[PDB]
Order: sequence, then C-alpha cells, then structure tokens
Amino acid sequence: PQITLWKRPLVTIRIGGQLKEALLDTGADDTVIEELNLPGCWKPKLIGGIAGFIKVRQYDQIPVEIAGHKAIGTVLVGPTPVNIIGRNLLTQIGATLNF
Repeated sequence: PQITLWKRPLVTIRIGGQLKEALLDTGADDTVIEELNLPGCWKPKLIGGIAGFIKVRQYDQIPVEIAGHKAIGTVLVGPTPVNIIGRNLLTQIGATLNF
C-alpha cells in the first residue's frame, strides 16, 4: 500500500496475539509498543527523543505482523502515547520513502 502523510500514518499491527494500532515512524530507530505483558527474558534499555528518555524492556525475536506483512525483531515495551513502528521492522517489510 501507499500511505500518504496528510494525517498521522497509523496502521494495524499484530503482536503477542494482540491487535494494536501503531505509527509508522521513519525517525525511530526501534519499535516501541505500549504496556504489553510480553513473554520472554528481556533486558533493560533507555530510549530517548524530545524531552528525554524513558526506561523500556527490550524483547528480541518477537514476531510482528504489519498490515499483513510478517516481520520479526526487537520490540521495546514501555509507557508511550502512541505505539511506534521503527526502522528495525520497516526495513523487513520493504518500506521506502518516495518523492
């Protein structure tokens, strides 16, 4: 699909057997999903942006379906206003910017 940028690029993903809405964010290195009791051993991580850092739990090799496309990679779990799909998963689905 082609996603225009008139409104925030929000899409449906599937993670941990749950369906959620997430923002496709080319400015995010990593993927950050809101409080989700994900299974696995995780490692602590701090990630940052405007107004600073939050603590998150890093889970690896987590399958994430994005608009019907299967990806598998690192997901960071912590308190966020919006679920964010970052480049680590966008690349796995052949996503590009075009102009």
